[PDB]
Amino acid sequence: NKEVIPPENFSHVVGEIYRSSFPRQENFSFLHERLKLKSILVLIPEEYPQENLNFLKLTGIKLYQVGMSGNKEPFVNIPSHLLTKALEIVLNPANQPILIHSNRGKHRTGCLIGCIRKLQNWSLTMIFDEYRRFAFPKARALDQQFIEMYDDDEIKRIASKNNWLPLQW
Repeated sequence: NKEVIPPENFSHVVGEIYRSSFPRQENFSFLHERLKLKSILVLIPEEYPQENLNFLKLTGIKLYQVGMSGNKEPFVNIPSHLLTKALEIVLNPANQPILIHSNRGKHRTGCLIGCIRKLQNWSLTMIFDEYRRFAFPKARALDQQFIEMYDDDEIKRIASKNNWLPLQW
């Protein structure tokens, strides 16, 4: 009955899929004793810090990485095959409970989650409202364009042979 601290911009998406910002040491208790994650997908091209990697080795949580550019270019591009690979990681039940996070859990996390919502056949209005609720104040229209233009037919076929879709609550 001790004090636990969830990460900033932490939320549940669907089933055993969660979102957060980059976790700190005070969030480790929340990640292990209450969520009991089995893997975490990070969306940074930089190397994962050593203090977090030691905690992942302490718990047995496998680290997945799909490196997405923050800007590295004038504003900005994120490819669709990286989203497809991250979707293959998050929709696979052998990796759940899984936590998707980025530097702040707003842009890289929110676009993959918006395409997760596109897999749930949500209206684009609610997908964009969730994106802007988590990405406020620096909500970018290019991420919404990336969600709107993402072709998910390959990932729907992959989810249909491996029986990953529908996403259960």
